[PDB]
Amino acid sequence: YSIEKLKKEENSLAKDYYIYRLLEKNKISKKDAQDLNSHIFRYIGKIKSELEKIIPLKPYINPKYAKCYTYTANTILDANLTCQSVRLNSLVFIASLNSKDRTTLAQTFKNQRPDLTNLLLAFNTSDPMSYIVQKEDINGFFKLYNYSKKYDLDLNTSLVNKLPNHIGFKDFAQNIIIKKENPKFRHSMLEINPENVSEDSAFYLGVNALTYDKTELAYDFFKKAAQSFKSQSNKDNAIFWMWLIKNNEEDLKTLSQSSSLNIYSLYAKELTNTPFPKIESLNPSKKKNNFNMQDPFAWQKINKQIRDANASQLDVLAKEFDTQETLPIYAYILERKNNFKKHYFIMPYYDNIKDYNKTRQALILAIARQESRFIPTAISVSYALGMMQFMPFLANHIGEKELKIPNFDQDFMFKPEIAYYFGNYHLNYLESRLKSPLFVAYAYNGGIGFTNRMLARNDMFKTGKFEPFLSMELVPYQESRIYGKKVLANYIVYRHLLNDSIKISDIFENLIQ
Ligand SMILES: CC(=O)N[C@H]1[C@H](Oc2ccc([N+](=O)[O-])cc2)O[C@H](CO)[C@@H](O[C@@H]2O[C@H](CO)[C@@H](O)[C@H](O)[C@H]2NC(C)=O)[C@@H]1O
Repeated sequence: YSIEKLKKEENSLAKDYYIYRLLEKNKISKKDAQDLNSHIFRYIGKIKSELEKIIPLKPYINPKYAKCYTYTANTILDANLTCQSVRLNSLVFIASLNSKDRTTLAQTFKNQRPDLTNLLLAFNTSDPMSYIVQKEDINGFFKLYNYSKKYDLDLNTSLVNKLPNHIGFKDFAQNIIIKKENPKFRHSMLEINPENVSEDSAFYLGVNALTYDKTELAYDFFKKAAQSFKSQSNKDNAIFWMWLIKNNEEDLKTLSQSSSLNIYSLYAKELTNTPFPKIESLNPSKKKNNFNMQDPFAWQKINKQIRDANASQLDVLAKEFDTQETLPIYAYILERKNNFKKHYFIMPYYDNIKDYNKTRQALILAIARQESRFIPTAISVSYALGMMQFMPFLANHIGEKELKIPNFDQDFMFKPEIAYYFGNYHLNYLESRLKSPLFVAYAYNGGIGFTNRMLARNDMFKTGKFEPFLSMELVPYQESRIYGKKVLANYIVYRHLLNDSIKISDIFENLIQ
């Protein structure tokens, strides 16, 4: 498709993908590129940097403050007061000033903007963080953290219990706990009252407490997380930790009876001799409809409809897509419809995998459910493609260099036979080196380099009181941490559906090296 034809489609990730393909092949002229940011659904990452090699963006500085941006650190004392305060939003600008001018400006702003006064006078010391911490200036603290992660200091009980009220807190807590940085910040966050935190923050503070073997504080944080989490899946994760720490059998019972299917509820069910959860059986009698499952633009449009449909319209759409050809769309609608409460684990295009052994079938299906929900023309915000969500680079390496498919194009990843074939091929490479389906999942999503580096550490997936569960909470990329948990559940389930059951307890035993 030419640019003129793309311009006629609605804005979507598929349209972006195809504009991106033109850009990377140098087929977009400077003239085509004029009206073009208005044609881009999500102007972020590679499509933006590529478009900006043809047409840089001047923007942006707001017309009201333009004069403020004609001053430098050497002339900021000649700027009016508004201009001074605007430029002092930047800590780099503050760091750049000389100390005499930080004193002058600190006094200028003492009454009206003591937040600026504190940062100015902080930067006249050899440790701005320590100055800010002594004032208990909370906004100042997060501005400094964002300017530099390298500041690290012990924080008293009063100060740390103020940090959770700021929007920055959640990312701050997660970042330092998962990356094992800022040891003094980390230790200090043991004294946060569980009453002052909730949800993810409370959960991460529970993980923090375990790293210091404060099992009682950890319980209290996880319990607060369990009570406040919005998602049943996250709640189950929190209850699991409550159980593992204190072993109250009401916690395990509550976890075993969860309506969310996840590794924690699965494991609880196995520990209590509770039956495997019920899996819906979708078998439409109708064989096809009008819909093109190979048209990525048609998927973008129907997906927008489904995500915007009221309860009543989802019923109309469920009926229309209740065919064998559109089974992945049927199941997507039903999963959307029933409030994430019935369990849908379909096996589409099964002919292409029925010859692999059943364990391999289940790993493939497990990956595809998380990657795409089996939508053949699925496209990610990073333009990973098809049911198995291959990055174009790897798709081209396998397709052209390794398998020498004649006239290979990366869009072949939109074909189920290709998606499953390449997925099998890549999963053999990963599994040969990693063994565990959990490790394979991490490597599939985040790369084998990152996975090998995690497994080479002394403190990850080794022996320990709370292993391997603790390690699974400390996987350094969030996306991959979540992905692995999800794919592993899927794997258990599909192994069960294929009459190739395994106990999730055996999977967990094999994670400890
Ligand atoms: C919270 C959660 O798990 N969300 C997932 C979502 O889950 C549901 C979807 C619909 C319904 N529904 O209809 O109710 C219910 C749940 O499915 C997406 C696939 O469609 C997953 O996207 C994929 O994420 C991968 C990393 O995990 C990434 O490698 C893939 O490139 C990416 N694929 C796409 C097309 O961008 C989401 O993460």
